[PDB]
Amino acid sequence: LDLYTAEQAFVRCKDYQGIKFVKRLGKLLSESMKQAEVVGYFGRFEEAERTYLEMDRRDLAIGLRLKLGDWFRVLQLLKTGSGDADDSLLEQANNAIGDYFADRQKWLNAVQYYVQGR
Amino acid sequence: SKCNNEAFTLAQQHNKMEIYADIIGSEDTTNEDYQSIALYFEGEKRYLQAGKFFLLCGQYSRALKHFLKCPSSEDNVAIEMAIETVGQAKDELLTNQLIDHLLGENDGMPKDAKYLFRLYMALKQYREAAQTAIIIAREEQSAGNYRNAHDVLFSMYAELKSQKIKIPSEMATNLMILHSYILVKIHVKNGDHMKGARMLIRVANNISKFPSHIVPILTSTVIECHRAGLKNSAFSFAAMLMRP
Repeated sequence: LDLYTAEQAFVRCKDYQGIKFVKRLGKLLSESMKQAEVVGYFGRFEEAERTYLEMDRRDLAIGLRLKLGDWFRVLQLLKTGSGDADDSLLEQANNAIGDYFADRQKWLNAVQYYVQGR
Repeated sequence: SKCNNEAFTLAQQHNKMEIYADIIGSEDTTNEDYQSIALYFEGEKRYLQAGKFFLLCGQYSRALKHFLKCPSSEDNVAIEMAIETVGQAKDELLTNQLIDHLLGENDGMPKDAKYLFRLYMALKQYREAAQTAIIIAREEQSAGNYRNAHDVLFSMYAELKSQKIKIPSEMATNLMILHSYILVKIHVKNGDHMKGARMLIRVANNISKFPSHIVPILTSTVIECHRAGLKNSAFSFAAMLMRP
């Protein structure tokens, strides 16, 4: 988490994704927030989710799972705790899982959803 | 004077008059575990103030069970005093016994669960105090008393905050939702339809947290969303109303 040598080395690679990510990370203003961001950067999604949960942030764990497609994970997380808008979030999760099963021609599984969702 | 038992020697004398032992306790009674008053009042089956007089020093483990032995509220101040007695950080098994007693599975008529929160705060195990607060507030919210639930949850939140303790996000979310619903009534009362409509949208997005008033509140939301001009939200909420 130097964010200065990292930016220079990203410039060397001509990696604009890395430069922008480092700039966004520096704009962020908390450690263990940046640590979660960097452990998400490398693809350790389970580690990032556990990190977010340990710092008592179900919100950002939900957001990380929602940027990805792990909607079953969103249902599992929504089962515990409370959120700002959980009915809409769970309806979105159920509709998305219905789409997930229906795009694979797996009806009678998408039919299970689309009903818990509306 | 500074006597451990001389004035109470005269008070066990005076033909062991009760009034003397009732009054000496208020200002200052004795020392050395205060056992003298402990057996003085425990006599004649009077098993109530002996516990209070065992709060002086390490004689509490005897009449703490007697306090606990009552399945019903023999005295509420005695209940709080026994909660403090557990809070003396003795870490005895009678702490677990009082936890069970306040649960009331051995009783059948336990009192309000706020005493459980008080006991957990005294024991300084703040991972369970927050959970008990959440359970109590959620139960009161489900029952349909949102004002009482908000009041109790706020007071418990302030009790946890006063010790500079990291309050869990679940407690903050519950307090935020309850307070938003509380502010719905205020903002509708003064006719400010935009503020009340925003708060009603926030409530309706969690309407499952308000089970017993799912149908009424939602209706109000639509009306408010019609007044404030949030007609798209009104249409969505009314469509959600027309579920069977």
